[PDB]
Amino acid sequence: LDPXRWRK
Amino acid sequence: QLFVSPVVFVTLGVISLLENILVIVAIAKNKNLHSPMYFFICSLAVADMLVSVSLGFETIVITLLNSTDQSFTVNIDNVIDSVICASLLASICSLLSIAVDRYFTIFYALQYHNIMTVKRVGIIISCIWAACTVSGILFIIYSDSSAVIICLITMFFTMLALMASLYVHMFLMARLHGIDCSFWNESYLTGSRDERKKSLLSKFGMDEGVTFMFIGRFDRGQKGVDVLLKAIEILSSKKEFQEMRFIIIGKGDPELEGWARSLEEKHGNVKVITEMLSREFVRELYGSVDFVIIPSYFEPFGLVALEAMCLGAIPIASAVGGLRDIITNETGILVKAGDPGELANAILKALELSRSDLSKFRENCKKRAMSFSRQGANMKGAITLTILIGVFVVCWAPFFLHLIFYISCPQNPYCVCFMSHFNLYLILIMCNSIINPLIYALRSQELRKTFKEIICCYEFLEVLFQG
Ligand SMILES: [Ca+2]
Repeated sequence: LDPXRWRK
Repeated sequence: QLFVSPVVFVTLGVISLLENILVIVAIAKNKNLHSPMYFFICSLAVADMLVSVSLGFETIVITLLNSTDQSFTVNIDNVIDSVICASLLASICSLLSIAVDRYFTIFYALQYHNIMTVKRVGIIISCIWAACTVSGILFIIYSDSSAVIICLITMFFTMLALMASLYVHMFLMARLHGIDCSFWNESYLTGSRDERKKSLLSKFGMDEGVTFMFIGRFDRGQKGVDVLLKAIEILSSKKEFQEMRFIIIGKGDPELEGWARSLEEKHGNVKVITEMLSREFVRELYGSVDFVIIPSYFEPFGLVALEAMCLGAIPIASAVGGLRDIITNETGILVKAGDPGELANAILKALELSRSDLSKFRENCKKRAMSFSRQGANMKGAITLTILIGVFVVCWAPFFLHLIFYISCPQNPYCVCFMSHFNLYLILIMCNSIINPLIYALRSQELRKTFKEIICCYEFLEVLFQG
């Protein structure tokens, strides 16, 4: 559950 | 990770929530804004506010899940991010819809008005949001796959290439296809056309007849004076040649330069001026000449036809590039390039057209050429579209670069320092939803009028609210 995507 | 307080995401999401709502209410409540362009702008405000609302709604949900403390986070993440993805694709489509709306309303203004009824625009906007939501759901499912990230990055470079094409046409090449209204004006003339035409024909010593005019350069494979010179030779043996008057101007190569004066001598009713006349006298010629022949092999800009159509000259040009897009059926005669026999038929056809009152034909040419002015409402919408795309490109640029680094250099220490500032790129994305309402207002006088009727009702829906 990150702000926006393509984060993890 | 660059930290910015959750207060900003909620605040920016609310500012655009009020602004884009005011944009949709104003366009709907104003009967003068019921045009296809404002209907695509209406959907652009919808996709803009859903992005900033979803980003603000996501921040509140994120700040709530880490406090209450699973596997439900993933589901609400897949849905919030699906609205962002679907709205982003709609944001790109709404901008391309305005671009298509501007290309057709500039060149084929009436044929676009009949096909784009108030009903058909609603079907297209509904179909756009249908394919965008379907594609948005599938994009989030396979968000980690390569084809999705290659697709979104491609869509950004497409909007980037369209922006570069618009800045080149509108700003750099401004003085290349822009008609000069302050100069190409009939107010600089005096009298009627036949009055000015008899003075011009007497200035060259000629009987009054249908006056055709060529102006340009004498070359063998460019401006097409060879097409016109052989067209006179074909028309020479005919009987309808005596009612025609030809004035050919332009210096080029001696092979054609001498051929022009060879026909000037053997026909009398042909005048060949092998000099480069000033723009003030060419303006005087357009206001007196019946038809202007532009037999160009290659003309990228229809400025040569617009300059003559302003002063009532009826152009007889080839259907090549710029001359093709400018001249329609009602404001000129088109022919195939390089065909001297077909040009002679258009000159014979233009002779029959002169037997009726061409006052409406010349009034159509003046009206058709009047719409391509830089200060006109047609070209002003193209600059408004260039601002809208240039704003969307800048606001979404760092995100799509982070998207490029995610797949090209995720392990690179330099790309890591960039991708860590992602929360700044979300704030920039949310600024596109706030700046866009400021662009519609700044570049639409009718929208500012209905904006004032609401800011006055917002002060009037408060006295009746507290009493
Ligand atoms: Ca997310």
